Amino acid sequence: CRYIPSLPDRILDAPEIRNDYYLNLVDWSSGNVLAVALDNSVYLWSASSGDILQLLQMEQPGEYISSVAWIKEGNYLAVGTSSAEVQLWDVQQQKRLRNMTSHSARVGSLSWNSYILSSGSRSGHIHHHDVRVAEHHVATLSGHSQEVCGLRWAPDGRHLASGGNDNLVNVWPSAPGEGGWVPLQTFTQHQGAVKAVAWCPWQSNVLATGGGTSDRHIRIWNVCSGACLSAVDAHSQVCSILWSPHYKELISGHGFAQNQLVIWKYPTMAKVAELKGHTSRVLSLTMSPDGATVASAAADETLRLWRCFELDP
Repeated sequence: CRYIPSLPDRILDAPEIRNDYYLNLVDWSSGNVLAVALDNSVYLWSASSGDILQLLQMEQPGEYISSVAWIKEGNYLAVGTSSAEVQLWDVQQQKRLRNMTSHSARVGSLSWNSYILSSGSRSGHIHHHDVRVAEHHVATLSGHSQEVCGLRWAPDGRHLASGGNDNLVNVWPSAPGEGGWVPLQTFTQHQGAVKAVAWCPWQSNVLATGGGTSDRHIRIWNVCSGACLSAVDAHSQVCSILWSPHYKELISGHGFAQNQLVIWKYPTMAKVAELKGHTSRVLSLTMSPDGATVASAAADETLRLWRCFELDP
């Protein structure tokens, strides 16, 4: 009965998207708005109306946007920059509320946990920002020696996962514990950059990660035991992973040679579908609020919107 279209339903132009693997340039809000960073500008596109807002453009020569992330309610957008800023924007008013500095290099990854915004940098450091207070920088988590390219709070707020260009995955506690701010787990088995980081929505302690060109694997972990539950050879760079509770599946994005997305059944990890259409490496995936559509951003200067998880009547 399942019908998964083999082509995207819609394609959005992404002219001048920066083909830098480590950046996290797209996010789909709970209000059904895609934020897309294109060189030195952020554009918002409503999936309901097709309306567009050029939210902002950087003001200095050479500056570019290095990450975007919507707050839970979809009314504020965090924007990390090449100038090591973490900006907070009110999107309806189109106004910059904060321009937070603390990092020493570009901010390529972001993840929210309520009013805490966590930022990852090319420096290897992760900062927690309490966006409500004057001195926003409230913690530093230092577990990477290369760029933090994946950063993701668990849905239940109990862990934060990070992936780096040092081929490490760290699982961090949600607050200092008996060991201060040291990782609860550090997984070294990926042999390439770990940009893909995503938590299972129906298993609190289960994490998926994916490695780059020199690794090509998806790994599933229990972050409490530290066990690798499954290691799957995807035969291609793994830039991004999402989970879907509609049929209990995972979807991953990839690069050379097929530049495809793969849908996997969970927990068996059997391949369900391959979504071909991008003509250069996929960079990032993000999920619609209703869970039916995945947007993939790629180096071919498109976002492809795949209606691949619909619950058809």
